[PDB]
Amino acid sequence: SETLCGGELVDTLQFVCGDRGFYFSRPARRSRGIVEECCFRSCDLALLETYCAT
Amino acid sequence: PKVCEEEKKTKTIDSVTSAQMLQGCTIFKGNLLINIRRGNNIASELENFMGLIEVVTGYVKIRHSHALVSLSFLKNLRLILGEEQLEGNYSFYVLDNQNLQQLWDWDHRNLTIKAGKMYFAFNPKLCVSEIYRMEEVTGTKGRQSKGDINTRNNGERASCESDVLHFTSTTTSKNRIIITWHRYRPPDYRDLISFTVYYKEAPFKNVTEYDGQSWNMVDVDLPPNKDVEPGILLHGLKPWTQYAVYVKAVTLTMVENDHIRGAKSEILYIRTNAPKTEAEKQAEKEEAEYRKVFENFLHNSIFVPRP
Amino acid sequence: EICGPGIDIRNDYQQLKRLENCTVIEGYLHILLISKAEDYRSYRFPKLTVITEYLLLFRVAGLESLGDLFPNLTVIRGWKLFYNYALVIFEMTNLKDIGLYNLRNITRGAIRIEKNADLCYLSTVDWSLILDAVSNNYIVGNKPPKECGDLCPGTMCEKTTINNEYNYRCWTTNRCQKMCPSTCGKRACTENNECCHPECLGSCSAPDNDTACVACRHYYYAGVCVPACPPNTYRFEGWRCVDRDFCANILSFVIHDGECMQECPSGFIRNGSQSMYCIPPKVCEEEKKTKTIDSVTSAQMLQGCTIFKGNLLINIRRGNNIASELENFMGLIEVVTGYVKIRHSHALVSLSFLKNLRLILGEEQLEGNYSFYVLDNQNLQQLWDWDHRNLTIKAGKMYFAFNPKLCVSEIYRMEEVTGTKGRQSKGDINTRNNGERAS
Ligand SMILES: *[C@@H]1O[C@H](CO)[C@@H](O)[C@H](O)[C@H]1NC(C)=O
Ligand SMILES: *[C@@H]1O[C@H](CO)[C@@H](O)[C@H](O)[C@H]1NC(C)=O
Ligand SMILES: *[C@@H]1O[C@H](CO)[C@@H](O)[C@H](O)[C@H]1NC(C)=O
Ligand SMILES: *[C@@H]1O[C@H](CO)[C@@H](O)[C@H](O)[C@H]1NC(C)=O
Repeated sequence: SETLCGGELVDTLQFVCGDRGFYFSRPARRSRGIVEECCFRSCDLALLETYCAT
Repeated sequence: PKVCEEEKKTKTIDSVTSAQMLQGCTIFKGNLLINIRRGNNIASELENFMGLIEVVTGYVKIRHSHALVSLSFLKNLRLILGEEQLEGNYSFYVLDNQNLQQLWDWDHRNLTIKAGKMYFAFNPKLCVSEIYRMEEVTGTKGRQSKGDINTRNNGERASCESDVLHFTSTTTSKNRIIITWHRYRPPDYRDLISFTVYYKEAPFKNVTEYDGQSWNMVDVDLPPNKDVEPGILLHGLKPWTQYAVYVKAVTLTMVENDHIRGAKSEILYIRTNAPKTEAEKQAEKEEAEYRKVFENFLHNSIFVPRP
Repeated sequence: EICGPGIDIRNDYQQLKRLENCTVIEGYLHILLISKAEDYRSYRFPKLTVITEYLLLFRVAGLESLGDLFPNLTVIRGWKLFYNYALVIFEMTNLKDIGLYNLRNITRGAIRIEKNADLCYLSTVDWSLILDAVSNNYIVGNKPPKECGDLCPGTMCEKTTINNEYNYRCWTTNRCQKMCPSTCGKRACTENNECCHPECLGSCSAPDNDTACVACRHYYYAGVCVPACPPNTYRFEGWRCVDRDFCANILSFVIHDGECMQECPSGFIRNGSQSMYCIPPKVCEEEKKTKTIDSVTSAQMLQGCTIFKGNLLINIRRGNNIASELENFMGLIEVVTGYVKIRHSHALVSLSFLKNLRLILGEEQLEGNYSFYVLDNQNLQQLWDWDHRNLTIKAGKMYFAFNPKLCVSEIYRMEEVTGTKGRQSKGDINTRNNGERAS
């Protein structure tokens, strides 16, 4: 992998999370958006797994 | 042989009809001050009225001449003497040309700038690869500083980086051609708005993209069967004629202008066997940017990392 | 039945059971990333009637119309917006018709509806009855129009004209869009066209009665809609007045100027634990090092700031009235440190909305030491009413290029207002790229 931004990003997040699904709880404070990791700088499938619920 | 000496030293040139005095001549025993702010068709006619000028016994100055994308209308010019020269000893000078894309075609146009140096400023599309090759080719490499050929304002706008679009397949026909190129995508595919393909008749393999503006432009997008290779059919062809064809990717511009390279093919020369609107030009660029930024904001907002 | 805080629903349709009791959502609603397409109209919610912030839907698979799920959704107030939008419907892979057949006003903000590859019946809605500033609505990427196949009652729905398209208007194949007769003037109306109370929104249970309003035009209190907040009570966010003791009892607020605020404005201080009053420099700062301003939501983070001790990037592509709204969120900023940068901000004709700005401290310059830097902006015909400003850039230097409408006299006039005199080069403030298309 290198960088992902559009439909590719949500599709590979769904693929890696699968049925466990996504985490959410509104902050409030933030580090940086998922795009500033996986699109602009460098993506990692070890990080995409951390937006999943588990 | 025919000389072009004139009662003015500085033959300013504001129009095609101002060059008339030069029509059919070679050696201009003076200096020039080109100031062609606006016009059209001019290159096809200056190449008649002054496309034989071969030697200039002085400086050349080129100022505010936004009307022309290239100097290649000086088809024949082999030599600048600089026997008369500007303050700061500039004997070639190119200033504030809002749209100057290239100088002469350094693949076969030789030249020399004998007795002086040169200055470039504010020409925003004339990127340095076109002019360092002039320092190399026109006998002037060591004569001037890189404040004279400044890095910052000159060439800022132009996309002078060049990923290459390899032609994956080609198909001649009795009256048609079909060509294909690989699945090029920038680092973030939404930057790619479409491809544009340029084609023209080119009986001799010396042609360049910056002909007078002469090319015919056609557009095609990345296919919806995203696995398949891009490609196009062109029907505007004729028997046995040879065409140049080349493809240029049309891409967004952003703060990533330093990184949205765009792409260009090499020119491929192929012989047959024996419209847009200028508003949607920009409006779909806006539409794709104003979509892309919202989709980024949406992904930044929706996702938050687990414990 | 007032649910809260704002609800986010994701992963599986089983989360939607958390709406069973909601008549009002005092917050946003998200319904997104339901990949599974697992179920259908076992889930339906008669109760849901008002959403005080935006509604967001995204990538909800298997939903075929939104009016199976949310009938009776008479009003979306939009008290906070997503980007500029009180409703968003994005890449809804199967959404056929927008539904919402009983929706009758959207108070704040636009709507964005796009990439919904199968969505139709976006033509047949007369948004001018439901929304104003409809110039902002962005409905571009949906199903192409010839494929849309939009037909409905009569084609018994009233004809209407917008953009000279005089035609029937409707939400779905089954049911019309219907709107009040001008007998009501501004006011709402029932089914069978009985005119509603003046302090009523969307619809009413019965004509002209305090208890009959299903949603309210200003503020709801004690089961009745009212025009204004009663004495000894205080506005909570958006849409209701509340007891002071309630205002003290919510926990993860202060009464100021009659509002139960989350925090007391700049120049005022909370006198201890107080909540019944607050008495006469919100130095707000980093999350990212900079802040970038694409949208009105980007500015909302500043609404209480007045010193912004972080770098600022302005980036505003397009919006029809945000040239004013940003006077609220940003106009109170008096000092910016770091740098100010402004690029591609083609929506701006001026900076005048930064009405209180006074210093650009130059704390964290751009590459090349630029503390103020203005590039590529189309329009931006004028910076400021210079004749009475002060704006000194304490350190670092100005830069200006590609401002096609900015006359350089306005930039050279900055050095009489600003400093930046012996601190520049003519590579920075060039006479060439500025104002060449000016008038
Ligand atoms: C290319 O070669 C032909 C024949 O020598 C000549 O007429 C033409 O001017 C040359 N250059 C271009 C740009 O066509
Ligand atoms: C709805 O209200 C009833 C009665 O208070 C309660 O038992 C039930 O759990 C509530 N459900 C939700 C989803 O709030
Ligand atoms: C929606 O309600 C507000 C407040 O009652 C009103 O100002 C607005 O005009 C209504 N809708 C339209 C389309 O005007
Ligand atoms: C510009 O900024 C750098 C640090 O960013 C500083 O060290 C330098 O003194 C400044 N002045 C220059 C480069 O002329």
